[PDB]
Amino acid sequence: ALSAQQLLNASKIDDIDSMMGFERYVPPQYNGRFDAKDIDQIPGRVGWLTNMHATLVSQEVTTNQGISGVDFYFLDEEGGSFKSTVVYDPYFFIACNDESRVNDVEELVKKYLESCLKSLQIIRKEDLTMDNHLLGLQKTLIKLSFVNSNQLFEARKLLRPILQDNANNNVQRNIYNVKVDAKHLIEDIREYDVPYHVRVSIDKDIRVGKWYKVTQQGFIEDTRKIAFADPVVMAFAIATTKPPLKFPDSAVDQIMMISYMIDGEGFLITNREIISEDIEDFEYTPKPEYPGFFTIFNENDEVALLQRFFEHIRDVRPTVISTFNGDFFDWPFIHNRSKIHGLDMFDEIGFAPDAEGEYKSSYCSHMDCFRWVKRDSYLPQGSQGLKAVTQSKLGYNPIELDPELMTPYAFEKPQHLSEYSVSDAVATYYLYMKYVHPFIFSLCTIIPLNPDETLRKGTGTLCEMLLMVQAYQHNILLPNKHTDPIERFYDGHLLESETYVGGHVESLEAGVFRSDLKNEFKIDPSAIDELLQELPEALKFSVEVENKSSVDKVTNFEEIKNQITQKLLELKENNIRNELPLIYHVDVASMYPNIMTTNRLQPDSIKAERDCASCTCARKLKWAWRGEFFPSKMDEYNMIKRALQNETFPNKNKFSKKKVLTFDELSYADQVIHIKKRLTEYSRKVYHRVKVSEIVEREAIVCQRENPFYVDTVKSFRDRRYEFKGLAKTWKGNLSKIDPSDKHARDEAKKMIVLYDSLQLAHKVILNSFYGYVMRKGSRWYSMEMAGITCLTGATIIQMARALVERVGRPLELDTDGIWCILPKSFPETYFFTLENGKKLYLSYPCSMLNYRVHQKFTNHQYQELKDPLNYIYETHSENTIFFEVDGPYKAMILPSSKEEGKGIKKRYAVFNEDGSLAELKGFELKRRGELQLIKNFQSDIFKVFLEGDTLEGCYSAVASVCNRWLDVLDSHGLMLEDEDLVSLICENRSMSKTLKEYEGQKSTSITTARRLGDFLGEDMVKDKGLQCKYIISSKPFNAPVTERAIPVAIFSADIPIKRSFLRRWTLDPSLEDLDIRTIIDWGYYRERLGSAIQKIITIPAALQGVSNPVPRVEHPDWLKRKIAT
DNA sequence: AACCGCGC
DNA sequence: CTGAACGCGGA
Ligand SMILES: Nc1ncnc2c1ncn2[C@H]1C[C@H](O)[C@@H](COP(=O)(O)OP(=O)(O)OP(=O)(O)O)O1
Ligand SMILES: [Cl-]
Ligand SMILES: [Cl-]
Ligand SMILES: [Mg+2]
Ligand SMILES: [Zn+2]
Repeated sequence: ALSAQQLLNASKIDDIDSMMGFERYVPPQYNGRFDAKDIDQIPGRVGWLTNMHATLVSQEVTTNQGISGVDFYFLDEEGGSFKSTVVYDPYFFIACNDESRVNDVEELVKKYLESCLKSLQIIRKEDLTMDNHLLGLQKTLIKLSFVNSNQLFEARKLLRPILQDNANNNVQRNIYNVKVDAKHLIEDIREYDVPYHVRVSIDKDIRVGKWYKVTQQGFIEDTRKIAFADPVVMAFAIATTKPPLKFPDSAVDQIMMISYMIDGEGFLITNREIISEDIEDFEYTPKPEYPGFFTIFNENDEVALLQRFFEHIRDVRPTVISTFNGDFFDWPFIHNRSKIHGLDMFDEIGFAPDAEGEYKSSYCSHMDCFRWVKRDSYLPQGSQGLKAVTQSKLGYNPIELDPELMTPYAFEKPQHLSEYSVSDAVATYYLYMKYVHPFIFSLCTIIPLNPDETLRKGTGTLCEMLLMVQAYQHNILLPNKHTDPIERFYDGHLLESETYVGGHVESLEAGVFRSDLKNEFKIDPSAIDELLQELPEALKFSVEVENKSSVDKVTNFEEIKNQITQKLLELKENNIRNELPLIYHVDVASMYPNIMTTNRLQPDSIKAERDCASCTCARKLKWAWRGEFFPSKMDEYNMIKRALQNETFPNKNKFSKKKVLTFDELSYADQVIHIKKRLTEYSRKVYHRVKVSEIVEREAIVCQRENPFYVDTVKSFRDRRYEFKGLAKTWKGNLSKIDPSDKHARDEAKKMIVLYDSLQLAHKVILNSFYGYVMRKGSRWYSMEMAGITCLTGATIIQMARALVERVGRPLELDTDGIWCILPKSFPETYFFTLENGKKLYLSYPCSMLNYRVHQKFTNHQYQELKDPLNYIYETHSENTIFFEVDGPYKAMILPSSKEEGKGIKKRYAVFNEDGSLAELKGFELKRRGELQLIKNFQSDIFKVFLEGDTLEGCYSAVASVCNRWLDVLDSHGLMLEDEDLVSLICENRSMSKTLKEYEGQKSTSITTARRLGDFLGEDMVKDKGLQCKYIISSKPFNAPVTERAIPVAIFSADIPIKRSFLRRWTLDPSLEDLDIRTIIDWGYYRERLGSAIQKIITIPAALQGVSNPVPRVEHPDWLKRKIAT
């Protein structure tokens, strides 16, 4: 029935595909031996696999219904392309609670599912919840196969009610009786929701990005070919008209240009109803690497521009089309204008919106670079615009044009608009080719998804897909998706939430620290004595564990060891010192993954007294659980329920004629939501607050012999990441090694650094998601304990490192697995052991001294591993892959202080390299999206000025002067400033993550700005999420809270009568005549925001370093004034 | 004082 | 259709 309609869609997709160069190839019959080694004899066709999609195909011993399979899209060795199809029966499993009667379940379902089922068979998989699975005992399952996905789904609909009824109702008849019936032996269904395209990719072991010979026997991987083929790649950007101060609307606005690149050649299509002259061919090439020669197609009108776009696409047959935010802007705009002119985009080029509203084709991936930017670039959201991505990643400054000017320029400056247009397409193309393409296509060679999907899935889902492969290949039955309990209780209280204590963070010092200014150190001599004692084993560890060598082959072991001993002896004698610091950072390499692999942590290894039989074997580890719960007691929970049972509720389901519901008729979940809300208020009143928070120390057993498929998946991804982390580092060394002796065109090395950095960090987030995965909603491998255990072990490790550094130096800031500190310049630093072959091994003593201790204290001596699987013989050993590494030493580090007494600021600092360049800027407003622009421009001026002066006081003086420049701008009420520049500086921009409707009963500057934009510029302004609310704070109304005084800066570009009516409303001043921004602004508000910044970054830290207020126009808070009396 | 949205 | 900790300024 629906079968026959899906067959019609397939057949339409087949026509699109043949038009774009993908005819279905069916390889020749070959009765011989499907053999993989003589691949070159066997009949068939070799191809680079570039895409795949589920489909439904006809026969050409079933009926008049379609067969599920997957179309795979290939590029051939000869410059052509084709597709070929694999068919496979979808399947899922039934599990039983009584093995002895598996035959009765089988007989029952053969019949119960007669209308949908293709076949059935008894199979066995490893079940990691089952006793004696480690001695080879397997779980027996019924595998149910189907002709297609529709039939699979009917099986699920027939079976779900049985499983419901089984868990839901007690059927008593003869109370004096209870040969049980078949239904109740079905305990569950398993692997029932694995998406079909994935199921095929996993079971057949096929991946996009690899080369296959297609044969009658199936796809044969060509392991000899690894280099990718070269798809035809197109990138495009559109430019549209729009009204002043509003957003483009595709119902009325028109497309004026489409710029694009195809394999490095530019095209610009122009709409001459709008663009007021024929644009000529021109070059925009921002680096020799990025050529852009553009050819022009001046079309008479909009429809022609569209027809020219589609026809060109049909001409070149791109198999990647890339955009920047094309799923949300470009594509839908193109689709809606196409429809207005009676064109069918799907018929013209095979693109349509999918169920997510995203634009997809069969034959061509839509690689929206913005998705890679948000997921994988590691850029702050403040730098995720094309402009900022272009500077960061391609290393040049693209053309910029104010959005308000694009429509007018069509008429007035059509050449300038076209230069902007083509700049977009250039940035987009090369961003795609250099960053997105290699990453996504390479990820596809290991993740069982197509490029579109691989670009867009969450990193947690990516992890899931990796783990599923590993589980499937080791024959491990997948757990079903976890579902959170609707309500949990602790000590009779309902929990609002529960979690575990995470990373450990500390602010220890504020101030300016610089390699040419001296600091006071107080060395604990008993620390030096421990170091001296450990020294022989610590250097041996460096040689043999950190460098994988043997002291045996070391020439100068004793020399190095004397040299260190002397520096330490000196520190021990003369332990009160005043000298120049070494500014170091030490940080554990991939911290949580290594804690996990060291301790053999994975969800299936967490045993709760059952049932390793028995769980030497058990490794007990601590975590810290933290609950937040209502004060109310059970008895008062029960009270609130019956008060809700007297109430009426609206039917949320819109499909139904019934719109009043009793409490009992709502689902468990919704019942609880209402309970929670009523319990919030009852608690305040009686108690008197919402949450009570409590931390409880806990313990869990981690079995050291459990099947290690999960942790092995993490180790393997970790090694994949280290390769790129290593390359990043190797290139950094070369650019300083000898390759930095100007002049050179390396340049290439710097390009390398940026690339491998991006690649090791794109790997970092997926790697770390293997940790987060165990807490994800719907995780197949859920374990709060595993996650808790990981974090507490890391907190203990990093406090141990802090306790040492603090005895020999001064730690400044600490976060999770990293410590910024200063050490005396006399502290022993870097050496190189000489090998017999003459080679040298690097030693950073600050790092090795910590790592030696980490290995004494945090090694897992209980790690087991199958040494002989046929016999199940285990071997035990000692594991530890946790290592600090060192970066630095640096020229300076500047840490801010809080406005509150005795409190620091975590997660904000600035660090500078020896060469004077900025090495790190963390957390500050400058980096964050949105934020008051004046504060960003301030911070952007001040940090580098900490490198000036010869004394600490001179350094604070140089920065005072910049503070006084900025204070003059505000004391002068902006007068010394252009009016455009003023609006720009005073503006605060904040994203609303949802739409204005969903914020009801909340207040904030964004909400008020959005509402007023709505009233003034129309409801279209606020129908979408992600609105940028740009506003200023007004002096009036006096006595109103700040959120009532956000004015959208857009109002200052409205016609004068409009502006007037609104500023009057918004300030509650009927008779206002003065409309100058300068009289509207609340200067005291801005002076207080700037004052704050000056306190945290400059004056209060100055005070803590015993420097007297270098910026007197900003007064210390009282506590600090008071502090300074004697 | 305790909460909320956004952004290692 | 990954996690927790934190800074800021808004009863
Ligand atoms: N995105 C994340 N998701 C979950 N956990 C994270 C994430 N980012 C950081 N963490 C946790 C796990 C990390 O191991 C730990 C330390 O972070 P960090 O030192 O930045 O990275 P790392 O130790 O994993 O890599 P690196 O090798 O570069 O130091 O904090
Ligand atoms: Cl971030
Ligand atoms: Cl975020
Ligand atoms: Mg780290
Ligand atoms: Zn065990």
